Amino acid sequence: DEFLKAKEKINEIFEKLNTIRDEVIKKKNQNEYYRVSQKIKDIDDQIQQLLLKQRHLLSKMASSMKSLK
Amino acid sequence: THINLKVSDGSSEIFFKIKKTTPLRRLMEAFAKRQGKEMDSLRFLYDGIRIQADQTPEDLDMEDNDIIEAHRE
Amino acid sequence: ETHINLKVSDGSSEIFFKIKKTTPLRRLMEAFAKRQGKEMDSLRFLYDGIRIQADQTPEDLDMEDNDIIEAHREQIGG
Amino acid sequence: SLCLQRLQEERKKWRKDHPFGFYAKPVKKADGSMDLQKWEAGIPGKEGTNWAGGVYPITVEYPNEYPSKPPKVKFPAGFYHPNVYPSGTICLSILNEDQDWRPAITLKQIVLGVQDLLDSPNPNSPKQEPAWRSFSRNKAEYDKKVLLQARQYSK
Amino acid sequence: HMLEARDLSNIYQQCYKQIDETINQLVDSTSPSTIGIEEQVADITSTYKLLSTYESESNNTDTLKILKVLPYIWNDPTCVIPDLQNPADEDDLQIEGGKIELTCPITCKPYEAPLISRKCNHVFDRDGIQNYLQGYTTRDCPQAACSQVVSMRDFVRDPIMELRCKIAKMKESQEQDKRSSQAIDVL
Ligand SMILES: [Zn+2]
Repeated sequence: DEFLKAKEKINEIFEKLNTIRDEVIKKKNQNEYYRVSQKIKDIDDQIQQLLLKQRHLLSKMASSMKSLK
Repeated sequence: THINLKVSDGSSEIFFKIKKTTPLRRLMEAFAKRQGKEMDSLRFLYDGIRIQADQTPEDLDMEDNDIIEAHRE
Repeated sequence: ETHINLKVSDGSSEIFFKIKKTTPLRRLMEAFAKRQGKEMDSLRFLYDGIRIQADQTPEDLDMEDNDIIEAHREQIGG
Repeated sequence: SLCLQRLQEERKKWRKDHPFGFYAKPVKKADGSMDLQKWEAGIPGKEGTNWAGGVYPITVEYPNEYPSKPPKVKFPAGFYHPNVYPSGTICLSILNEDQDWRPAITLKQIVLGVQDLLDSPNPNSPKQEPAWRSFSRNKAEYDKKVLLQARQYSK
Repeated sequence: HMLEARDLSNIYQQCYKQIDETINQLVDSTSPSTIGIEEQVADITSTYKLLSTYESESNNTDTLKILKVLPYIWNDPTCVIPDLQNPADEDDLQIEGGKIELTCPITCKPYEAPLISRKCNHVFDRDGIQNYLQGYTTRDCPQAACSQVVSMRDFVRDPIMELRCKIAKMKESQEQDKRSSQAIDVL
């Protein structure tokens, strides 16, 4: 059982990570549209926050695999 | 806007910057008297063609980091 | 000093080196080669227009720092 | 099209890095348009050799499958050198499909390779018969004809 | 058990593939470019190390390579790596490495799809090798002075170059050389 809720946990992480990629791409587009100056940096900064999320998710993901034997 | 031109003596390559629209006279003398040598002592080449006076770099399709040889006589 | 800084390019990429003046250039050629993914005999090296010989050390050639070695393709005519 | 894009970048790399004294550009055809498959080049002679002061023309004709097959290189009509053909052709080892040509060979590698053979004629593979007779018969006057062809080519 | 064993490794691959995608995305979309990314890689490195560790018991990967190169790729994408690693008193270290050029030798254009060889390590653009290996099934490596013969089957998608190229295109998006102090502005 524990093995399983772990497994379904991982897949949740994977899909979380993917939608975060999309988001980033999407806002990296909103920025390659380059849009006087404020929102550009603002958007760009949210992006930074999202990469954090990414590095942290990988973090969970990894230690999470200590429990599949 | 404004490009960068490497001018090679043979050993040393004193390296310059000009508006794309500037007659290459200016660069020629800039180099010349950075060398102390006087102008008609020198021959400036590009694609093996003697560069003449009024020719702007815009003419010759130059770019960032192109090389201009400088010979004597 | 005792070590020297040599630049070793081949017309595309270049590799800086630090070398005891007494290290025979065998190990440098070998290095550039095995590093480039190229075969030894299919190269010739030139310090100031001298075809360098393998076991000839940098102060034999009175090298200095920031000197250059060129690696061309060993070729021939006919 | 890739052959052509190759040449286009090749040209601008040349313009950014090429040995001092040498030159290379493609030719204009009857249109006024650039023939990126045909090139004019000049190879200066190494100082201190009888080839010094000489700046010698060669043309480079690139095939349609460049860089799969390498280009043919031609000195003028009847160039005087043991390894130039009477047709002006030269065949360097790196310039050889059947030998050592590869698609990574720089134009700079080619010009340099030629000019090296200028005062390093490999006598094991003569390609002309005046130039080679005199190179083994008497360099005395061979050197003389070398100097006239040397001086010839400073336009 | 065999199925379970293999199945597990499936999960680990996707994990590594997941690290790959994050790293890629990390560089392919950054704004400030100093040593703030050092903490980035740090987390990522440790995470990887941890992950790899667990796998070791459980049931090489390029990701690791990528990770041990990335700090350098940062400071300068054209770096050669002091890959020679000081065996005691190696007194001829390959220091500062230097500069490599980021244009495919065949296409003579910059890289849009690096494809590293495995008999040697010669990186060529996909379009280059594909055009070169057209017709002929095996040919000499198109790099000069390389003797290993090579077919289309010998190439893997190179991540190292993709970075070095992504870095480099970013590391000019803003400014390449700027107002070079050595660029005498001729008035
Ligand atoms: Zn190879």
